[PDB]
Amino acid sequence: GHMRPERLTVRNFLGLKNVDIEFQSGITVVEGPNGAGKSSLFEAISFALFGNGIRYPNSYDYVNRNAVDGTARLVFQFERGGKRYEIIREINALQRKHNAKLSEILENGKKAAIAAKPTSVKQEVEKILGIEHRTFIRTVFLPQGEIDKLLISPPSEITEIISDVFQSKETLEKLEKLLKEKMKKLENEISSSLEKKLKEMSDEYNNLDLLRKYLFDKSNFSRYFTGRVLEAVLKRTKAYLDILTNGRFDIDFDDEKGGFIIKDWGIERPARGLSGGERALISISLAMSLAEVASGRLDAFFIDEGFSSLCTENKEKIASVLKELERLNKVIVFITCDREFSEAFDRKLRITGGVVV
Amino acid sequence: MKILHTSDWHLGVTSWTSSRPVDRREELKKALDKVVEEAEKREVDLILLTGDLLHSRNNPSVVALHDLLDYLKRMMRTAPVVVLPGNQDWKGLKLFGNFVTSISSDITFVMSFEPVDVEAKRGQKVRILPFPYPDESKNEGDFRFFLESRLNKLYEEALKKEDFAIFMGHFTVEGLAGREIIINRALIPSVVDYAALGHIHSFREIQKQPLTIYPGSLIRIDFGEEADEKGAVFVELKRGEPPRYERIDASPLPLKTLYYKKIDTSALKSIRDSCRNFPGYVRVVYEEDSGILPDLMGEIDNLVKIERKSRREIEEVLRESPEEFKEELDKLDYFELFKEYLKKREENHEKLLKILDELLDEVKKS
Ligand SMILES: Nc1ncnc2c1ncn2[C@@H]1O[C@H](COP(=O)(O)OP(=O)(O)O)[C@@H](O)[C@H]1O
Ligand SMILES: [Mg+2]
Ligand SMILES: [Mn+2]
Ligand SMILES: [Mn+2]
Repeated sequence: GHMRPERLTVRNFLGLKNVDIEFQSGITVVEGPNGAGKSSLFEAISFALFGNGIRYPNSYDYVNRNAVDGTARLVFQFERGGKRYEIIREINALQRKHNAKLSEILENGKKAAIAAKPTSVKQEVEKILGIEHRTFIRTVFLPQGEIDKLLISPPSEITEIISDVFQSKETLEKLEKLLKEKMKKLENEISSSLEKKLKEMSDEYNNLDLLRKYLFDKSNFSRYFTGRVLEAVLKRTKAYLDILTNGRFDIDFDDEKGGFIIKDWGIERPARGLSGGERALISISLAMSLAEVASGRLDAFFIDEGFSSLCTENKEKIASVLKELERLNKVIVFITCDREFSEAFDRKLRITGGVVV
Repeated sequence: MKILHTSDWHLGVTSWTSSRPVDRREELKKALDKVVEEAEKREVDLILLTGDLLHSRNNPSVVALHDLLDYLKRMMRTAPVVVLPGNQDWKGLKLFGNFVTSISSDITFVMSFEPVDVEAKRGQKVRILPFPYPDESKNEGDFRFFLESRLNKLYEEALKKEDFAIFMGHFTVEGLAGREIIINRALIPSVVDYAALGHIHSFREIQKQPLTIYPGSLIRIDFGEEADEKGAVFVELKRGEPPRYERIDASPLPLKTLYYKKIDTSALKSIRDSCRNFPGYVRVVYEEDSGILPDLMGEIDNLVKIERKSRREIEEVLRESPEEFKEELDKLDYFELFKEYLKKREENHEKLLKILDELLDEVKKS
């Protein structure tokens, strides 16, 4: 793994003024009044890592227009492979400068630059993280209003991010080109008791051709792989649906039927046809399942205001199911301003007026 | 001494809310009424209520509260009552409980581990040793540790009794059928004359020494409770003698589950004949349906719930323990999964893996 957020510090970003908070494992619910800056927090992370948020197209739109000192500063600290990283950005409205900086933290007060300039920082962060911005918001960073994005994604995108979450695509990329080089040197050595040295050198080569085959015909093991993982995920999702809906709702994956297929009492129902509440309940189970199966790979799970459309009896039902996440030393954050959903959890980060209160 | 022990009322509950709402009030008030009348008949000396008298921890009906307070008032008229709130009782009840015990000697609430001495109708001296429900919240360890200390102290305090000592607990004991602290029955100090429990809906005699009872709920709350017994308990206690008790049956509406694999014209027949003159409520669980049941449920009033038999293969994975969990996910690695793909489709060569192994050992040095 073991991607894991540590510290977030924010100044004058969107609706946030000054916030400095530390991420515990288990569940925190982030609460406060509308426009308090709850979502701003979640966006700050997205922005820290990738240099964009959900809500505006231009960096400088993110500057807190209600601060006289028109400079946003984001400091984000995470972890991955026993290593600590820290990212620093500043956005200045007047200047229209975007500054970004990535460095490792170490043996003590120690800092090892990896990138300045926001293009390089994005580059290196994807590298570090292994996943793309797109797979990040569809999996464990579920942005407000977009709870159902994965659920209604094209099968292409679905598999393309199962792979991304589960592969170690860089370990893979070094492998594929270590093979070419291993086979070419061997081919070279062949094009030049001698039959015995040749036997071994050719024996060794044809394995390598095999290993190459069952590994980069893609449409073979890759598909096989994603299927088996989706199976593990949908297995859990179906279980959660059985709890939450008395077995009324079911879900499956079929690349030819367009992706995730929902059935109500055996009957196919397009996601757009569900009640708002049902869509939420299904997206949440799916996401929650993904995060379980992705334990080890990903150590964080955020839901940004995804509980509103739930009715009182689904709210409890769903809180109850989400506590079963408390088992995985994941950092888990739910943003909500709802009493009935928050009563269920113990630890609260309250924000009002762009600060912690 | 003569005691009425009742618990787990759940005033304010309506069942199958999602599905087909049934407000249980009418049934429940009939049960309560019959239990109260019986208390008057026996002219008991003491009334013990061991929690979950209300259904909602957070948003309690004004009708529920009204009902509860009225029942408390009726009960007080016949004998002093002692109340131990449960985990589902409204958070504010304790506050009112506290307020009101400093005001009448006919009602007393206990909300800590702190023992209190009360006097029954004919002046019997009673020491109440309370064990409230244990907040969820190694750490478990320290909490069980803390909870033993509290049980130790109740024992000490039971020894200083005058006439009677009674344990009042609200929790689950070991041996039935999630994230609760389960408490072994052996931990309940034997020197008490009676151990009144609540929280569990089926009447259950936990142990004879000390006499430990859950009286159970007064209504069948959901279909798991189709067979068990519903009522309160009458208990007589005498200094010299062993304790005697007697269930007081609530006679609640029956519940019933119909099991079918295929919903054909035949199942369609049974279902109708089953619900026909049933004073109770019915659930059907099924395997295969053609859309009959949702339509059916609509038109049969006492058919309140339908439900797909959950696959065993689906039941497991949520039980499945951190032992099984780590194996499962680690069996999901891109390479250890790649194992069986090979062992399946070219079977014979596993040096290929030894080939692969060093190959991956190689790159991880770059
Ligand atoms: N560029 C900006 N500068 C200052 N405030 C902004 C900017 N863009 C949005 N806001 C405001 O910041 C506040 C916080 O929004 P938000 O975090 O989405 O609220 P919530 O706490 O409901 O999640 C809102 O009042 C919003 O209108
Ligand atoms: Mg918002
Ligand atoms: Mn209880
Ligand atoms: Mn109960």
